[PDB]
Amino acid sequence: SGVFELKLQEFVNKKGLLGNRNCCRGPPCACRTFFRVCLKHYQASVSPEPPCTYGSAVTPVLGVDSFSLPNPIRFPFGFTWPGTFSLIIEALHTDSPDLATPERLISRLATQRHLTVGEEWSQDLHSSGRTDLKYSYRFVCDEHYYGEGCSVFCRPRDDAFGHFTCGERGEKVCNPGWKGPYCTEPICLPGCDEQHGFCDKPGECKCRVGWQGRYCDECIRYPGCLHGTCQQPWQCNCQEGWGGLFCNQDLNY
Repeated sequence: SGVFELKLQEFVNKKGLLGNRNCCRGPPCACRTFFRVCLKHYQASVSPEPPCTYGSAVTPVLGVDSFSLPNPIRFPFGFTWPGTFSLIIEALHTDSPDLATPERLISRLATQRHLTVGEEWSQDLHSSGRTDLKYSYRFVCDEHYYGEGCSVFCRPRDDAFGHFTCGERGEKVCNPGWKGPYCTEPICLPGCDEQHGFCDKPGECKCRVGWQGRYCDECIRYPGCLHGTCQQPWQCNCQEGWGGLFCNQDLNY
């Protein structure tokens, strides 16, 4: 379906000579900083607690104190992107390579967000209290997947089952000459009769029983009909100065 990409930029641990005693387990010291990210469904009040539904992630130590980065984090998303989600990202200090979050920690970000799909990166800055996180995120459809939720699968196909290319939002764009929901129906020749005509291929206009002509709107007279015309098929109605079934009977000489 799609992938939620989140890349991390500038974090700026606002720590003066004041003590951030999470660091220095055993005086200003280096705070080995790694992150934990949780994607959850939309919540009216975002809870940091981790039954994270859209999924979690724990990163290695990305840096000491305050730092910046040049890459992104990939969250595989295997169904329709809701567009609305709750993002929770925590910055944490540890002393070991361990990882996996008490307080050790540094700070917490928790917010509700609306994200439209597409390749355009959404920029944001969480600057508050004692921390300054800069970050970009987006949602990119997997290939052959389109639509506002990356839920529309499409592959260009010209064969027995169907004839179409893939549209912008993933809709089936029928190739010239074809129509219908699955682009399986051939377009009849412009002018072809609806009732007395059918089409097995995207150019012709085939006539049914009792009808003839280019557009199949011309009936067939009774076999042997000379001077006369049909209204409905197999009719032979004599015109001026003729009679009989064949209309060959002349009333002149």
